[PDB]
Amino acid sequence: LIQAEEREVSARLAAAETALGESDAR
Amino acid sequence: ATAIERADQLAKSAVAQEKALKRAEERAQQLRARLDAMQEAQDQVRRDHE
Repeated sequence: LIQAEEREVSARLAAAETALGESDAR
Repeated sequence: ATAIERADQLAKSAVAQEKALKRAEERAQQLRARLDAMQEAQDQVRRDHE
């Protein structure tokens, strides 16, 4: 179980970090 | 300056599009690498355990 969520939480960054740049373009 | 003005802003918007084009296309391409890697990284195990 505790193994399970960690991937999503870590991936959240990889998911989240996307939002960083493309918005910043404009 | 209606015509040429908006035309230039469309030009620049296009430019923004192409930078997006890169980032996405080669982000997919770069992900392909580890996409491959994990396969054979399991595969030598798959071959030798049996």
